[PDB]
Amino acid sequence: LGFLGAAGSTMGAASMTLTVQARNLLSGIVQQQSNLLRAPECQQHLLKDTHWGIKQLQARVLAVEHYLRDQQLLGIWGCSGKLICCTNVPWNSSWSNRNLSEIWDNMTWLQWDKEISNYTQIIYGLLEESQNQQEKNEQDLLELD
Amino acid sequence: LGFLGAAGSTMGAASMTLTVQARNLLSGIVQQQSNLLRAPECQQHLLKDTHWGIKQLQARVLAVEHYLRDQQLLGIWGCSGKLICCTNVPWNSSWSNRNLSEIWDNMTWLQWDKEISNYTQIIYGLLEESQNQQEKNEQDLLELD
Amino acid sequence: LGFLGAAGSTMGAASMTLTVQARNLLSGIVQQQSNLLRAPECQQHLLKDTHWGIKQLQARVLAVEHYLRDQQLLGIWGCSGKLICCTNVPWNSSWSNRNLSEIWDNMTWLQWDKEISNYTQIIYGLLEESQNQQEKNEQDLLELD
Amino acid sequence: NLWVTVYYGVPVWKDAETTLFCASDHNVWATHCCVPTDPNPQEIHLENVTEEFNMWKNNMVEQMHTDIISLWDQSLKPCVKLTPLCVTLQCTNVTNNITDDMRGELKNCSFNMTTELRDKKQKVYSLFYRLDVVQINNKEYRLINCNTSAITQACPKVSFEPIPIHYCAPAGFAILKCKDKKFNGTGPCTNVSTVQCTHGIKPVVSTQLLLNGSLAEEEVIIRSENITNNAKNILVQLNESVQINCTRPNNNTVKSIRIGPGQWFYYTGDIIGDIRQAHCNVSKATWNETLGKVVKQLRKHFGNNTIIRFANSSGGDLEVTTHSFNCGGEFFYCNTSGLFNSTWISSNDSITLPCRIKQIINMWQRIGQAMYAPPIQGVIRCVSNITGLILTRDGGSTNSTTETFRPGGGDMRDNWRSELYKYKVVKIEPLGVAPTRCKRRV
Amino acid sequence: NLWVTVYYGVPVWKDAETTLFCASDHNVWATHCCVPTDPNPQEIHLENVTEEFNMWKNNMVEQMHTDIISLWDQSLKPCVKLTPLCVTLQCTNVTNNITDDMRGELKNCSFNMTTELRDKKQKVYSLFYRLDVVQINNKEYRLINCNTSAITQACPKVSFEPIPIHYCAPAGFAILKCKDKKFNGTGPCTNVSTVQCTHGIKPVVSTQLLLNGSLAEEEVIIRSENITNNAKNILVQLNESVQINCTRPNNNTVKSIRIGPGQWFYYTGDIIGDIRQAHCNVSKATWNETLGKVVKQLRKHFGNNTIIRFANSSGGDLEVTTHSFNCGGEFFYCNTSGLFNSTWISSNDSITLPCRIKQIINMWQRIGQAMYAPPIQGVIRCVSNITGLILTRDGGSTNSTTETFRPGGGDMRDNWRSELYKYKVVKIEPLGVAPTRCKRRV
Amino acid sequence: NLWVTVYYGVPVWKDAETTLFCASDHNVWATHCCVPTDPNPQEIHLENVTEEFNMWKNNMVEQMHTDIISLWDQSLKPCVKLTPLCVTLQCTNVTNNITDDMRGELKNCSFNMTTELRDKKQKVYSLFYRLDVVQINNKEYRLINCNTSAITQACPKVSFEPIPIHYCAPAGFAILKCKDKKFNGTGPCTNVSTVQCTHGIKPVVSTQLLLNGSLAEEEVIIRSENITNNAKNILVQLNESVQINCTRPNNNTVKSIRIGPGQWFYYTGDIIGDIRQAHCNVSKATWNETLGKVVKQLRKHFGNNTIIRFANSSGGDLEVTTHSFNCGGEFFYCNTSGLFNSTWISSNDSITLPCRIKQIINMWQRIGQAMYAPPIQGVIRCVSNITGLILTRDGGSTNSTTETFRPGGGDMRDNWRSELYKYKVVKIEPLGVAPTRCKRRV
Ligand SMILES: *[C@@H]1O[C@H](CO)[C@@H](O[C@@H]2O[C@H](CO)[C@@H](O[C@@H]3O[C@H](CO[C@H]4O[C@H](CO)[C@@H](O)[C@H](O)[C@@H]4O)[C@@H](O)[C@H](O[C@H]4O[C@H](CO)[C@@H](O)[C@H](O)[C@@H]4O)[C@@H]3O)[C@H](O)[C@H]2NC(C)=O)[C@H](O)[C@H]1NC(C)=O
Ligand SMILES: *[C@@H]1O[C@H](CO)[C@@H](O[C@@H]2O[C@H](CO)[C@@H](O[C@@H]3O[C@H](CO[C@H]4O[C@H](CO)[C@@H](O)[C@H](O)[C@@H]4O)[C@@H](O)[C@H](O[C@H]4O[C@H](CO)[C@@H](O)[C@H](O)[C@@H]4O)[C@@H]3O)[C@H](O)[C@H]2NC(C)=O)[C@H](O)[C@H]1NC(C)=O
Ligand SMILES: *[C@@H]1O[C@H](CO)[C@@H](O[C@@H]2O[C@H](CO)[C@@H](O[C@@H]3O[C@H](CO[C@H]4O[C@H](CO)[C@@H](O)[C@H](O)[C@@H]4O)[C@@H](O)[C@H](O[C@H]4O[C@H](CO)[C@@H](O)[C@H](O)[C@@H]4O)[C@@H]3O)[C@H](O)[C@H]2NC(C)=O)[C@H](O)[C@H]1NC(C)=O
Ligand SMILES: *[C@@H]1O[C@H](CO)[C@@H](O[C@@H]2O[C@H](CO)[C@@H](O)[C@H](O)[C@H]2NC(C)=O)[C@H](O)[C@H]1NC(C)=O
Ligand SMILES: *[C@@H]1O[C@H](CO)[C@@H](O[C@@H]2O[C@H](CO)[C@@H](O)[C@H](O)[C@H]2NC(C)=O)[C@H](O)[C@H]1NC(C)=O
Ligand SMILES: *[C@@H]1O[C@H](CO)[C@@H](O[C@@H]2O[C@H](CO)[C@@H](O)[C@H](O)[C@H]2NC(C)=O)[C@H](O)[C@H]1NC(C)=O
Ligand SMILES: *[C@@H]1O[C@H](CO)[C@@H](O)[C@H](O)[C@H]1NC(C)=O
Repeated sequence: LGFLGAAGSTMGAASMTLTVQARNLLSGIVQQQSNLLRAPECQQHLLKDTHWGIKQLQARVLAVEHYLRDQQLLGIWGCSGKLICCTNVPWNSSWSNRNLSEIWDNMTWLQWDKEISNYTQIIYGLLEESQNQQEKNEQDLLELD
Repeated sequence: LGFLGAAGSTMGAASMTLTVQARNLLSGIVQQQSNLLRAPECQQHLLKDTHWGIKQLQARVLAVEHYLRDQQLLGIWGCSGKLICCTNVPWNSSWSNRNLSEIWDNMTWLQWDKEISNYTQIIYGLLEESQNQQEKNEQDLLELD
Repeated sequence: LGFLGAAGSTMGAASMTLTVQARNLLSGIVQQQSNLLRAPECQQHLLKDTHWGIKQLQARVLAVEHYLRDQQLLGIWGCSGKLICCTNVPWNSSWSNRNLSEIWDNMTWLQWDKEISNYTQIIYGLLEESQNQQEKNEQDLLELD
Repeated sequence: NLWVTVYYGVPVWKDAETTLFCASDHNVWATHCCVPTDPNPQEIHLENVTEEFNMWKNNMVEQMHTDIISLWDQSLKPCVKLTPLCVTLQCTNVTNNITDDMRGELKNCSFNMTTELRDKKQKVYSLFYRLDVVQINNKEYRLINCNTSAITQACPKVSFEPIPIHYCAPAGFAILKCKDKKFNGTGPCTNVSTVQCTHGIKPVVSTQLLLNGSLAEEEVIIRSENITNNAKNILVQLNESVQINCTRPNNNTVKSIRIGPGQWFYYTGDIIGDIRQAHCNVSKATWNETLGKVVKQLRKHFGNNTIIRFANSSGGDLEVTTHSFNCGGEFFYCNTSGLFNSTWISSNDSITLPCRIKQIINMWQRIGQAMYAPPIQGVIRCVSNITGLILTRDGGSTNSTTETFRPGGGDMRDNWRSELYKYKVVKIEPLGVAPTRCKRRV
Repeated sequence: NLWVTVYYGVPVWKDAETTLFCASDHNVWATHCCVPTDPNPQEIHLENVTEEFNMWKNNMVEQMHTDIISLWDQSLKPCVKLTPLCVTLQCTNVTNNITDDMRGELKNCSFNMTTELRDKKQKVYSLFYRLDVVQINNKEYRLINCNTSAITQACPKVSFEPIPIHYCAPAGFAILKCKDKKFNGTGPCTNVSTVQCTHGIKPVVSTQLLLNGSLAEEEVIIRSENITNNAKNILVQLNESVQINCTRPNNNTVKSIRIGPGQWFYYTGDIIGDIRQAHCNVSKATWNETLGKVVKQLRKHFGNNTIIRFANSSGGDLEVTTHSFNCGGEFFYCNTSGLFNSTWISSNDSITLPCRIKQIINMWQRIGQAMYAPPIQGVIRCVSNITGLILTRDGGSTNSTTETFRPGGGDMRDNWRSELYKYKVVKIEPLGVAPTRCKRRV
Repeated sequence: NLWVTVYYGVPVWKDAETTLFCASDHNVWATHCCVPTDPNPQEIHLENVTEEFNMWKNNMVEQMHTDIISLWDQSLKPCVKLTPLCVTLQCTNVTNNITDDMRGELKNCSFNMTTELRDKKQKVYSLFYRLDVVQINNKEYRLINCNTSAITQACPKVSFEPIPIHYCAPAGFAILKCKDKKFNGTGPCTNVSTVQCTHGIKPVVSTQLLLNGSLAEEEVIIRSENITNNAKNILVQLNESVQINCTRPNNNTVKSIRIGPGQWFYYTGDIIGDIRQAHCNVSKATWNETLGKVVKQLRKHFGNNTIIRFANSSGGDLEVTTHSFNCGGEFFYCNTSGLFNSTWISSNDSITLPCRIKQIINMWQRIGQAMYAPPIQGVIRCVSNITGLILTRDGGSTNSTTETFRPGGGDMRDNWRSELYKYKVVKIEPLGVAPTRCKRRV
């Protein structure tokens, strides 16, 4: 489907393009810079026009910070090596009481994100605590071997 | 306890706040930038006062480099997905001959870091070598299957 | 052998220095900055000469982006926690029909990279697709438990 | 019993504003937008995606009116200042072969300007347009900018001619393009594609008519923030186009003097042939058909038993009351009363619009700066397209049905707002959760 | 047998220096410190944490005295230069209703300054304070800065009034705040909290007395790098406060002239009412009690069978020998000999301190630059708090016990060092190892 | 059946260009290259590595000729402009004790320059070298730069003396150094080490002879882009060295005047002793042996039954036809015809080369700028090493075998190209794949 070609597809269908969007931020950053570095008087403009040059550095530093933010959250939750991760936190009917068959068949990710937007912060906090407890349990199991 | 609220707590107690400090560098970077981006004449100051603007880029690039430095060390040691990791390197009595029950009960992390400060570089080198040997062993075991 | 001391060694021999080159980009970035930060009038030059200062920020942001590019590729392929990773993609004789005993004994990495240079993009695409399929299969196996 | 599952690479959007970068296929735009465009532009059509667009809140417009300003200021920075020529001028009228209308329009001024050496001055004679010279009190005069700002000469070889400009999202962002031919600038759009770079936009600057823009695909479209509020402008996009021929008929012998150490000043010098008025030519029939189309579309918002009247500007500064236009580097101020003098109710025969020329321009409305547009040797002719209008509803709660519109405009953002209306900047945030039947092993 | 275990997220600190950013609740400070402060400031008390603080090595002071300089230089950059007014002045004395003390203090100078046009000059009459004008050899004079630096007029609408400033750690850093009420600036502190931003500090600049600072919580505190070394300053923080009333009694009719193309110059013009001396008023009783408290605390370091004498400055430039103060934008140089003339041994009755006014200031002690402080229309009055003193022990190995102190100071860093003493910048390095009983599976 | 295996940390290279940073052990180079060098330089010898080097495409040269320009422009930025001294000069000849050759070389010029006050001028007398002063039409003259560029005085205390400069790769990059003593600048090199920083290079600027460079290890090396193309330069590196003694024998009494408000101007003022010609001394025997070595190495490329002739420059501007050299801050233009007047076929007796001095320099060949080199008090002597030559083959398809070479050069990049030839910048890309017998578990 291509980048975001799955945006209107159902949540289920969209799982097959996770690699397309996930890789886009850094391959995007790098390809844009590779074209800038061809220097058709760009290296000269980039460095001479210091106002413009810092606007570009500002954009790139910010893009990197967002990449890292999300990767760190996945790290804290024990999810960093995968695009799809299960956890040890049960789903709350108070976040959404919609049927599972509706979520993965009759609705898109944009719609879903709006539906549970106000629970993002709590879900993330629960994931962080659960993962820390699990890592401690594993360390203790090794001590007991 | 909150960020660094565990600083005077014992090493053992402090293990339960590892997620609090670990997540703080990038959530810190991002929240500060989110406030700067409200642009109450900040975007204009940030880009017009080029001297000030590069001081801010310098601070952010450096904060990112330190984050990555530590993540790469954990990667090299086979520890990147966790806050707590065991390795295959024995503890040397020459680094510290203190009892385990003292280390995890009667002392804080600040005190400990001072106690073994001069062994940081050697411990890290040992961890890097041990991990490389282990990865080679696994590759060979697959070849033999 | 030291950094790149393995460059002329065989591909097999070179596997034992993977930690030497892999760690060099960020330890390199950090050590150079630690010397710049000694500020023997460098902090003053770095910030006053805004032209020079942005050339340095440009170099550092780019070095970070390349680090992250490669780490993300390893992430997408399920290879991020290791220096050596096996996958689920068979080798094509159309990429190289050279004997395995030649590849790991009578040839260096520089020579090899030239030999298969034109297949880099296809190999990477195959790795990305294979990994996504594998992650979906694992998720379904958990659902079925 | 459902479990939380985390997904990364999720196709989810949030509205955002970012520092879009420029790309383009001794011009300033070409120098600035050094980054090449896609050799093969691509778009991804998004099936089953409905998004709201809001032209009036489009932050792409605000960024365009921030970088265009910067580009002009940087382009004029490494140029000769003409502050040494803010001196008392001795002026008489130009009486050489003057047609009517032009009598008193040009003045022959002389002055003592600096030269290569600080010990010498040079007497210079140059013609000036009346708009640039004011009496101090034949008579003593000063340049119009002498009591408010430093004057800088634009560099004579630098081209400010608009070229297509493409705005491109930085990585992590995407641009959503609305393909709905009926889109009025505000609300949901159901035919949306994702692009990396926008359609090229020409950074044309004008005040009453919108020149060299895009055309509406099917019909004339009336776009506004509100209908009722007479404090808001109406941007009218035409489907067909009206050709306008702008000419400055006078011939010129441009001369130069060193003002200082490698610093050259250019001046009008004399004029060849008769002294004649600059004009802009609009075909009458084409204009009447175009205006009639606009009127019918206005009826859709005001009623179709109404009277629609057009009138000229109510007054104010030249920069607003006339139609400002950049022709070959010369600055035109065209009188449009001949186009808007009409009432509609339920050989070629062209319209000739007189036009003034001004060399000292308070460009972008900054009181502290002014630029001097050097004169151009020879006769100047431009042919351009009227692609839209900026109308102001005069208002008044008369309930007479005689709605009146004027060519007010005068804003500088409206010119791009009418082109960038199809685009929105969206930030991609590919991380989220959903319930599944899978629990991780622990 | 113990094994190495790696931990990330470890609460471990290292001392560091970083580029702290500013935040704050047509002022320059408000413009620069655009970043908002916490709407709900928070601190984390750290139980069982002992850290050493060192006020004298506090790099936060050094950063504050780097950014304040930058802010003044940027603020004065887009302003009118007064270099066209470094001309020979023709000066006579002001003899209109002059009280004593002021005789010869003001001079009536006239000069030919530039105007909008380069061909015309304007004769101007303006009063100047003696300190700004020097004789060349009634008589010919030049401005004091004419043989050393370019003079720039500060912009008349720009406010340099101090507002609270908060310094904030960038992510990855934290600020440790000392809550120990007895802390003398150096050594271990056992009541430490972590904050993101500091207490607001007012960037007040003065030379002998420290104005509008924080007060000591319980007692007057004598803080110094050393006691013995008489080359070091003593920063005295008071617990109570002394109010000082500063007034320039002369009325002013400030006038302006265009110096150039949109460039305005402001000058004193004439004076209304009598010509009178500026004064600073300190209540005598309050001052004597305050000084007595300082004396008792000094006895704790020098002996309590001693004689403590105060004396005025030993000499040197006006900027050091007097107490410099910024009042409403005017620059005061107050004579403090009336405050420090005393010896202590084992209606309102105020103290009136005469004060000079100077318009050309070699601000921040850079020999190559000077600023012109435009005059303020009307009568100026400021009420401010003396929160501390900078004393210099005179020294001398006499063993007479007659320690003598003077209001020396004159440094610019001391003013903030006395406020930022409670803070330290620490870098967080959350990675480390410790032994455990767990071995990883291999 | 083989499987794909991914490796990270792979020692693989790609050619690249990056922004190398400077490091070095009131000098400008010392100020700019603030970063310290390795206290213990290290290199890693790479066994079994063969790489191609290409001196003529070395992007390190291009970066060096970008930063050196920047450094000069920044260094001269905060200095006094001498535009107030582009005035009509009244000049007569210096007739005081003039030796021959020097008759008419120096002129005694007087002028009215500005002073601290805008109302006063100062009559100044100063000697100038003929090359800096041109007649306008005793007689009226102007400075050579008055009709093309602003003149800026270099700051008198700033040292531009070359110091060793080390270029260092930024992290992610490495520099490959060629150790092959026979390397001719192009093609494969089999004795390669990796370094972080280069050998120090002295940023010496000259036009015909290359001064204070590296020496060839075993023999004189002739390096060129091509042999046949006579449009290309030949860079000749010597193994031994030729000492050249450069002296300006005149004594000087340098004086200064304030040109403006803290702005000082330095001028030659008078001359003590006889007026004599500057000279450069090259030992004849050493030069003849050196040239003979060059001739034998040229025979290897042109034939060894040939005639090799040397001749002086064909003509053009002083900056190309003579050998430019910076001696103590003074600018020398030496006549080398005495060195290149010879044909080779199959007490001390030195060669004295006359030399001109020029104070206004169009440095780095930018038409819009010029610098004034302030005079140096006293007698100037420099001793330097000739480490190489830039020769131009004259060409011509005569087939006479009489190849002719001239000291042409004149390029500024060649001076560093001859030093940086041993280095290449390589990007490290440590990610790749290879087949193995291992399949991951799935
Ligand atoms: C709406 O769009 C139209 C079409 O682009 C604009 O009208 C054009 O304006 C440009 C800029 O003035 C014109 O380009 C100029 O043409 C001059 C005439 O040369 C004629 O002959 C050559 C022969 O090859 C033709 O190529 C050319 O088109 C003309 O027919 C040239 O003398 C100019 O050159 C000078 O200016 C350029 C500026 O970049 C410099 O680079 C040159 O060195 C030189 O100094 C220039 O090429 C163009 O001809 C116009 N087109 C039409 C219709 O005639 C309108 O201006 C635009 N609307 C608005 C609001 O501006
Ligand atoms: C220690 O702290 C004290 C208290 O802040 C400082 O004294 C204050 O100084 C400021 C700056 O001069 C004074 O503010 C000014 O007051 C002038 C008088 O107006 C009076 O009436 C209004 C009516 O609402 C009151 O709000 C005001 O407080 C006064 O009572 C105004 O005319 C000034 O306005 C002008 O200057 C400002 C500068 O930002 C401009 O923005 C305005 O446009 C205008 O040009 C100004 O508001 C304040 O009044 C003083 N307080 C006291 C006690 O009277 C001391 O100066 C400080 N110590 C040191 C070292 O400076
Ligand atoms: C090839 O390399 C040679 C060797 O470096 C260069 O020749 C040298 O040039 C420098 C710069 O002019 C000379 O250094 C200067 O020497 C002057 C003479 O002082 C003599 O006595 C002192 C006593 O200690 C010696 O140290 C010194 O070497 C001399 O013997 C000084 O007066 C100069 O000081 C002034 O200039 C410096 C510039 O940085 C300022 O910092 C000082 O404050 C002061 O103003 C200076 O030290 C050096 O002596 C020369 N060496 C030789 C051989 O005599 C060649 O120039 C170079 N080739 C090219 C192309 O330039
Ligand atoms: C957009 O929505 C339509 C339905 O309105 C989707 O159409 C389905 O496509 C699949 C695959 O070809 C068919 O098996 C279904 O029968 C179609 N649905 C219906 C109701 O006919 C379309 O796939 C969606 N687009 C995207 C990108 O997800
Ligand atoms: C600071 O140190 C004190 C001891 O000096 C710690 O107090 C202990 O708190 C736990 C939990 O309430 C009690 O069970 C112990 O009995 C207390 N110790 C003693 C000796 O009474 C306190 O927890 C430490 N603070 C932090 C943040 O770690
Ligand atoms: C460079 O190539 C040589 C061979 O040309 C390598 O030499 C081998 O070294 C090993 C270890 O000492 C010996 O066991 C082999 O017998 C040697 N080979 C031969 C043919 O004698 C050398 O190791 C290579 N260098 C690097 C860094 O890989
Ligand atoms: C030109 O003539 C008009 C009258 O038509 C007069 O008002 C104006 O002042 C004259 N201008 C000059 C410069 O003489």
